Amino acid sequence: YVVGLQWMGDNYVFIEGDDLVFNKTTRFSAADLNALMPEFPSFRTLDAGRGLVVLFTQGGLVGFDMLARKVTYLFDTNEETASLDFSPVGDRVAYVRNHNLYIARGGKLGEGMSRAIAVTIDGTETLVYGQAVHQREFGIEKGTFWSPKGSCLAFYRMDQSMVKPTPIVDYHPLEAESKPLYYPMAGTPSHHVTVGIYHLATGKTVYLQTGEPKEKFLTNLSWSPDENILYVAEVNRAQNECKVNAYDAETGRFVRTLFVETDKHYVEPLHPLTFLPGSNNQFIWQSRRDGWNHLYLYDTTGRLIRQVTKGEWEVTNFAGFDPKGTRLYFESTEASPLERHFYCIDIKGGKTKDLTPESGMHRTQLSPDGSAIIDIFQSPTVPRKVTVTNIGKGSHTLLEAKAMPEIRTGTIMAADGQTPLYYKLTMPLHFDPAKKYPVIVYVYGGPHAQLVTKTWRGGWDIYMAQKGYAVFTVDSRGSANRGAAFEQVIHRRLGQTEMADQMCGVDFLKSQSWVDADRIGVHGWSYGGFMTTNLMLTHGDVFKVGVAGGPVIDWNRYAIMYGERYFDAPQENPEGYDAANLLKRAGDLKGRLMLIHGAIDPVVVWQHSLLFLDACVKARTYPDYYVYPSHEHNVMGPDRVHLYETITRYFTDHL
Amino acid sequence: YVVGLQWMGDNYVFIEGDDLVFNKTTRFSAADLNALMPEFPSFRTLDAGRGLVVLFTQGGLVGFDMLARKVTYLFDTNEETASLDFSPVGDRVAYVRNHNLYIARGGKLGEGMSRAIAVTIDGTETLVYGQAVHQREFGIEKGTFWSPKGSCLAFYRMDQSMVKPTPIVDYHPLEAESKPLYYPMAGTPSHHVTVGIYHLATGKTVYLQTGEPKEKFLTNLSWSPDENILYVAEVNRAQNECKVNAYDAETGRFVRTLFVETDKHYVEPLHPLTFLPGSNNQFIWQSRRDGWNHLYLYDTTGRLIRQVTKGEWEVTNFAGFDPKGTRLYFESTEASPLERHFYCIDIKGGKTKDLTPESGMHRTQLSPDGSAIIDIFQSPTVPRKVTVTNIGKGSHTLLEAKAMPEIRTGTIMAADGQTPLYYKLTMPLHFDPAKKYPVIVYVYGGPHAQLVTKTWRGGWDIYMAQKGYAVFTVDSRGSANRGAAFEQVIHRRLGQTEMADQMCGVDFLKSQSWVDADRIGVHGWSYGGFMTTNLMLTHGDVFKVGVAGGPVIDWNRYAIMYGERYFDAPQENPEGYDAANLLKRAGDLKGRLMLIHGAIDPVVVWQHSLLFLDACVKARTYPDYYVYPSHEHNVMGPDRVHLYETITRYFTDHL
Repeated sequence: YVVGLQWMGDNYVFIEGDDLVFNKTTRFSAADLNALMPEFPSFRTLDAGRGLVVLFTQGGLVGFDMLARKVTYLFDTNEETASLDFSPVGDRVAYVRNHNLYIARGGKLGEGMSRAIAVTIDGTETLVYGQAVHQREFGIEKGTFWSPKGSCLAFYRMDQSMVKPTPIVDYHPLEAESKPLYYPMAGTPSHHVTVGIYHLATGKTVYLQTGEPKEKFLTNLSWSPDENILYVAEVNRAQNECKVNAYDAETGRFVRTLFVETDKHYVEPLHPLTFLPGSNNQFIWQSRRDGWNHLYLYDTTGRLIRQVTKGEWEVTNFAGFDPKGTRLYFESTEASPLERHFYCIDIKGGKTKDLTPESGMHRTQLSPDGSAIIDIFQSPTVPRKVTVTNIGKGSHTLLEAKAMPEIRTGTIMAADGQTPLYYKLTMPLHFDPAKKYPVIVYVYGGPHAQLVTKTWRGGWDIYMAQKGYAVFTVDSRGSANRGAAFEQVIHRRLGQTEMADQMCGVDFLKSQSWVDADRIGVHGWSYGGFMTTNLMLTHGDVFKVGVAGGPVIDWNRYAIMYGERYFDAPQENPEGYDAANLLKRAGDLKGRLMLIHGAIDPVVVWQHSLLFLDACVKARTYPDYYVYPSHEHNVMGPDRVHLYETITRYFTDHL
Repeated sequence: YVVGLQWMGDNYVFIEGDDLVFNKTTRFSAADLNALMPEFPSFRTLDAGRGLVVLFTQGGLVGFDMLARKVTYLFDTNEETASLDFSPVGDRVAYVRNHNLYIARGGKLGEGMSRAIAVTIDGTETLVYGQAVHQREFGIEKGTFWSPKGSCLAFYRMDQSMVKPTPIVDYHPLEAESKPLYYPMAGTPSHHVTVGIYHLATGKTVYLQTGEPKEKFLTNLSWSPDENILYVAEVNRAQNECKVNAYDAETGRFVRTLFVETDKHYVEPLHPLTFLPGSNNQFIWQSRRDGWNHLYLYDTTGRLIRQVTKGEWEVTNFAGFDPKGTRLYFESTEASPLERHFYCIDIKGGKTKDLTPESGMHRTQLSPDGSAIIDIFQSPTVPRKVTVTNIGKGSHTLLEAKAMPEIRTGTIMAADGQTPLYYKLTMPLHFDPAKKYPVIVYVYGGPHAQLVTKTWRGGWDIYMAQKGYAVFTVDSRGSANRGAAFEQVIHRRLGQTEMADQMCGVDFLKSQSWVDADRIGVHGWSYGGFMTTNLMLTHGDVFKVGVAGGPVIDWNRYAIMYGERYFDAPQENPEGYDAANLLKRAGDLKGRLMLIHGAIDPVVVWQHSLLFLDACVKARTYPDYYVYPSHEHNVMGPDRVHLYETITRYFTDHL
């Protein structure tokens, strides 16, 4: 590891416990910095180009210019840190505190402080401001969006007063305390999001006139460079139409629909418009419309200039432009879906140039000037290789790293007999081919994830293998980075294809002489917990033992914005929902299955596993259980040791 | 079984599927009865003397005179059945519906109906009328108390707005729904109960002027025969003082304190004043003041005439008087604490006469005229023997009943080396003395219960024994029907003596050659779940495997009215509470323990077991779990099969 490796101006920078080291060598010490403070530490980089960061300290935030080596501003956000969103000007920060949105202005060293401005005053339990909405679907990670010159702050306003909440119970007080979680379930009334724009110069707020239906999803907010227009990708409840619309930032009025995308199954916008350098009129839009995620060049009237990238592979990260905006830089699966390389392509399209040719996983940062890249590489044979490259040519290696369980990899055919699936197999520690071994299928299988890549490597497979158990994983159809067709086969039919493909994995395991076919188990979390449970109920003669963590059990109880994409609405798809409703098949549990839930899980509500145990009571079947009362969806931190030991012992006891 | 065996007038009565049979023989058929209905079934007897019952039917209640064979009244209680309390006059019924107390008047066959009267109108979530209060401690089972001539209805009013509630979550709706349970925990603010009296003739309500502290416990409401005075046994928060006070029923004014009882540890009134036949001036009061529950004769000024019963044994049921009120009839432990016999004693005291001399458990009903008794008897050798006796002499036997696991019984010394404890031991099915067997201690050990009596017989011990496991139970000190000294040793020190005595049980088991000393387990529910868990943590080298159902884990989270009696308040007793707080010792769990909870348990809140699992996470120890989301404190009905199989398999898997 090379702590905090990143660009600052035209220098690449990393920490050495005490120093921050710059190269294009200069060195900046924690004591040098400490001397400059008002009253090597951790920081958040605000502006890589300018090397502007913020330092989290006792009594407030200190902005710091690492290139000038000078304090910029002190910020007082009343101890709020989670929702911090600094203006691109660097001298103001937005945050949410006790339900409301505020802007705090930075104070110059010893020039006194100003009281923060309240953008909103009526925030409440059912009226949420400046936070993520739509259950963080559609790439939404926050609810504040500064205009690029800092003149305005756009923000979400989510009225969830029509959403029927779920109790989230804190068991630690003397008497347990419940708080409502406004988690909108499939087929129910959604929340109503609108977008406000607060104009800093006048203190006026205008709301975008997004109109009806009020449930429409307002995603990928993207400001025009000149701050006159705020663009929004609006998605309908069916999730088969996305309209990219322009709104006037001064009045909130609708201006025009630039373009509309539609899909047989679903459209899923995940990334904002990105304007070309120096341009207010041209932008890149990511779209999976042709079956593969690609980069499209548009003007602001909505006219498509050209598809810039194309091929039966997907762009997985858009990194930006050359200064002239004549080239695009991005990460993609072009080399292989099991790999990630960094590429250059002419804005006019045509041939990609792979800038990180070595076979495996590259994670790459383009410098602020667009002239160089930091590259961090790993492969099954290479633990870590850190390169810095002046784009054509001159690569400089900065770092290279050099009984454990054997990992085997390969391909099997999916249940269609045509589609190749990639698998990884962690062999028992000290594996002996003369011996028979139990094996656990570790499954996820849900959209957006891909578990099998050409990496060096959260190590539960290795722990299990150390206890003498092989662990097998296969990326079944439904999984990611293989194009839309490979994913969308699951539409309206969750579990069906996924399980058919996982059984192809089992066919492969049973073809291995060293596999004890009577000692096959299964483990997964979330979609993986749904899959674990579904496989035990559906293939109960095969799967002897399973452990299902935070499992989805009834998709009618999953959040609207995720579940209705892949499954449609419960009213539109009773047959598909019914087939995946594991409560209806609890009587088919004939093996040993432990369900595990964090009690305060806001992703898969606790009710899922509790109702399964309830269904098993009625059906006279006999699962086991563990609850982590202090944890949300996943068990995080040191308690993860307890989790691994609980899961592992369940398998060593019963499988 | 002889279905519904009871007195009606001077006849004893029982059902024969179709007939109701009377003897002093007459027979009354379901078709005879059905012909008399407006528009053999189940009924509730209202007045045994008059043979007046009520029949629960589609569309309302039908009162019926079984001696006259005539319908009395039809009652419309808007489908409320749980809270029904019929006037002793027989023609009105009180009940609680949607928070409020009502009186419905019976309607004579085809004479039309009248609308019920609302006694209260402001009942609410935090203001409870006509229901049990004080967590059903102090013998409180209901919240309505008719005056003996039906002129007035006294009732509880419980303001619980100062009690911090616990969430009880219903998981069955689409989104789970929480309702607050106003369960007042040890050391916290209690609810405020007052007593209203509704006068039927005037429609006026007066409240007793019970005064301060408002938290005082108002128990064992008892009307004077002439309806002028309502007596109340008031208990202080410390539970070491009980004042029996007279209040004027017309005005609610305090009249006088008749007598006060105090105790080093606690006083616990459990039974109402019972007036002598034909007397407004003399009554029997039950009291454990001398160390043993006995019957005391008082006048209404509060002057004690005499202790009527005395001895180192306890009255366990007061059955009533001879018509003249010169004799008392009651059940007691005089023969043996392992037995129950029915006795006569002169009101002047002196020598008891045992009316049911045969060694074992007699359950006896004195006839309305006090001249005869129905007796139902069982012993280890006698399954069921049903006698009817004209009191001296002439006993008439009405019924007598005649590989399973062997049950052994005996005595061991408690940890004091002095006090005898009685045990029962269910031997493995097909027990072989040459063999070694695992054994499970089934423990309760809490106050008010006594698990080892001289009976024929809920059969979990037998099921376990059928799986090859011996089950042992011993009534340790703290348990019931052995006098106050035997019970009160636990005061301020819950678990300590109880466990010392249970370990004497283990010493005894280890002295048996056929006991595998390395395969000892433990199971119990409620106080028994606390004891199971405490024994595993305290004696982890002995108890390999346990299953603890609805367990108390932190006594600070038990209800005030029970916990503060035995433990004092948390602020008064940090050392004792701390020693019993199983959350503090979760790191001592080194065996296999499954905790089981009903999610909607209003007795031991679910939080107890959840916090233990939480404590085990932090302590890195590894319990197992099951939750019955649809069940309260105990699993009832068919689902009890699932429970037994879950508990049994835990032991057959791990012990």
